[PDB]
Amino acid sequence: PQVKLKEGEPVDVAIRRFKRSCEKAGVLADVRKREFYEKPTQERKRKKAAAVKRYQKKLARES
Amino acid sequence: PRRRVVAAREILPDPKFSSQTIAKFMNHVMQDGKKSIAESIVYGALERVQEKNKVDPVEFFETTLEKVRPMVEVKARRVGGATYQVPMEVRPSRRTALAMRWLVDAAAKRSEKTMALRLAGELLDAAEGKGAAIKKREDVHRMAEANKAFS
Amino acid sequence: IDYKDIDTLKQYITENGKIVPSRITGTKARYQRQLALAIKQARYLSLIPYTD
Amino acid sequence: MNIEIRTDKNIHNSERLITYVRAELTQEFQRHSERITHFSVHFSDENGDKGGDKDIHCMIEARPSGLKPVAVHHKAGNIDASIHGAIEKLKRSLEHTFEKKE
Amino acid sequence: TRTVSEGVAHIHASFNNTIVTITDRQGNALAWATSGGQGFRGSRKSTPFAAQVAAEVAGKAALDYGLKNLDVLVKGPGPGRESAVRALGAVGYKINSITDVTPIPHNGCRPPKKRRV
RNA sequence: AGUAUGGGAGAGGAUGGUAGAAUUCCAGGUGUAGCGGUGAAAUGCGUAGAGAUCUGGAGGAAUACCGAUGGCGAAGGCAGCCAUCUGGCCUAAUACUGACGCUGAGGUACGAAAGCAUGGGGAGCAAACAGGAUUAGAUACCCUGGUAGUCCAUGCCGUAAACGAUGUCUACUAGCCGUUGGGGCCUUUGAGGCUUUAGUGGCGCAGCUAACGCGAUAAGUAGACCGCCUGGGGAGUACGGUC
Ligand SMILES: [Mg+2]
Ligand SMILES: [Mg+2]
Ligand SMILES: [Mg+2]
Ligand SMILES: [Mg+2]
Ligand SMILES: [Mg+2]
Ligand SMILES: [Mg+2]
Ligand SMILES: [Mg+2]
Ligand SMILES: [Mg+2]
Ligand SMILES: [Mg+2]
Ligand SMILES: [Mg+2]
Ligand SMILES: [Mg+2]
Repeated sequence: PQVKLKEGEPVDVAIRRFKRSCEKAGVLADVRKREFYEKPTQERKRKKAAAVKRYQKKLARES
Repeated sequence: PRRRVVAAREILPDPKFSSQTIAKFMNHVMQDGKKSIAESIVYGALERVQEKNKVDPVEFFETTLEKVRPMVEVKARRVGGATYQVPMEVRPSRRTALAMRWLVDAAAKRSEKTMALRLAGELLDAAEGKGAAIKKREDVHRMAEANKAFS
Repeated sequence: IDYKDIDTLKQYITENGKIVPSRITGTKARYQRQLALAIKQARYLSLIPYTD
Repeated sequence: MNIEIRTDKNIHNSERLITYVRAELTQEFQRHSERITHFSVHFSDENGDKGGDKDIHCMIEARPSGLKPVAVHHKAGNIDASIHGAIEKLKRSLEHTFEKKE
Repeated sequence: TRTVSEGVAHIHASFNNTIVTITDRQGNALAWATSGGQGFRGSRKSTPFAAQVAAEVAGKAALDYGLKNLDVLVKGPGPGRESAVRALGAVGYKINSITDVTPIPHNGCRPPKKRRV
């Protein structure tokens, strides 16, 4: 983050820029994961499902 | 309904004062289609209130109505098995309708001999700032203020 | 790749200090592995920050 | 809850039957109490003046305070059997509905 | 009594509650407020409205020293992250910058178990 | 089928050391009312200074991003970084042995997690257990605490939906598109396009199948050997015997 406000920078626009920077960084998403313990079986299942979805999206793209 | 947008009907202005607001008030007072008795009641009340202080009856009525109109209300929202009373703004038509209904009900529950007398008493009380309609306005503000937190 | 080529290593690091994925960098897997190893070694030697 | 039980010409009804039905039905459904305001049971014999394995039809319909009225039917060879089957089915139905509505 | 030219805002936002702490540099505290403290008990405790109300009260309380510049440090998830900072500016403060301080474990301790609600 | 010599990739295995993030506990600076939790609550924590915030110590456990239809291993299974010891695999040419092979009743070795014996450690999590809620009832789901255990050393235990539910080895039989590790060729604008091989994926002709579906990673066409089935229960049970 470490976003520095400009001399004429509105506070609302600065907040918007901070939100965009945080969204790109993705630090907020990582926090939600630590709320629960994900077991290895569930983790592997979700990763394989995501891989299948990505490959399907790719195929649809060049198709 | 699930479809369509029903248009509003037109209420003709009253004979004496040519006021659509006063005609709507007479319609609120009216029972069993006895609009002639409704007009008699309303006009007797207006004469009685005019007697106390010399002002335009129409102006007095609209001023008291503005005094009694609501600001904010909640509409119950059922999510997660809870009431979730959510404050919201209300359209001018609803504002006027609730104001008129409160005035008429408070007059009905007052304790004078005739409906005209007790309606005039309610108008005077609302003008002063202490009445049953004023109390319902206060209560709705109080509750929508307690629940301001939600959107 | 070397842990001493700090400029090249920093070309593939975000502001937070995290290693940028091969998907968006466009690097080969072989290059990415060595890049990560060099980044870790430089982090240990403090040539580049771990975080922030 | 008020109980209104009726039969047909074949079945034959008596105030003794009324008292017994009221007592048993209240005893079984005593838990709900205020949740429910009205019961109406009905008894028939279908092919009146003949016989069969079931040959008798019991019904019970109950009004729960709030939700809409709910009905249950049963067929059995005897009045007692019909009543017991209908009671069991009502109990199951009310339990399911109350669990659903929570 | 003590006069400080510059300040630091700490906004600890959680699903349940939001806390705003105005401090000076080196960590010594000046003022603090909480959504539950400014009324708003229950599910409404997490509403962003309570967040900005708490920010308003805390900033007004801390304005006594007259500091005109501060930097915002925002921690945790939950509503109020933006409402509190907007209220900070609304109070009359000038925010130097806004930054995030969320603690991210590098696969350390084991999180709790699922809620099979 | 195997041996010698050059290179290459890799969370393959054992031992030791070390880095940062975060959690908990303990002291101190500022400071004065809530914190925490839930569908809503309550239990609980805090005016004997809680929560938030800054600084300084103790110890434990696991290694964010990289990270992937990625990689390695007979299987079970392997994730920071460095050093030591160590097995297998891929790839090229030359030179050697001359069928030295496949399978394998018994037997023997390895074998997730839980559990057991002895001695250590204990941050977080959490069987049992206690309280608070919900409920007609709650011996549960939810909340607040919490012991064994989870961790280390040396042994035992022989079990899993230990699963592509698909034994190992060998030869042959349309094509199209990915990705990983090597080999070769041609353009070049310092990157590309075609080929062979060993893995890992998505489609699909013929063929097979009750169907679904499989389809050069066969469930196709053939051969060698082993294990196993004979209606659902009683029943992986009783008796005897081994551990
Ligand atoms: Mg008939
Ligand atoms: Mg008939
Ligand atoms: Mg063999
Ligand atoms: Mg054997
Ligand atoms: Mg528990
Ligand atoms: Mg060891
Ligand atoms: Mg053993
Ligand atoms: Mg078995
Ligand atoms: Mg397995
Ligand atoms: Mg099997
Ligand atoms: Mg046995």
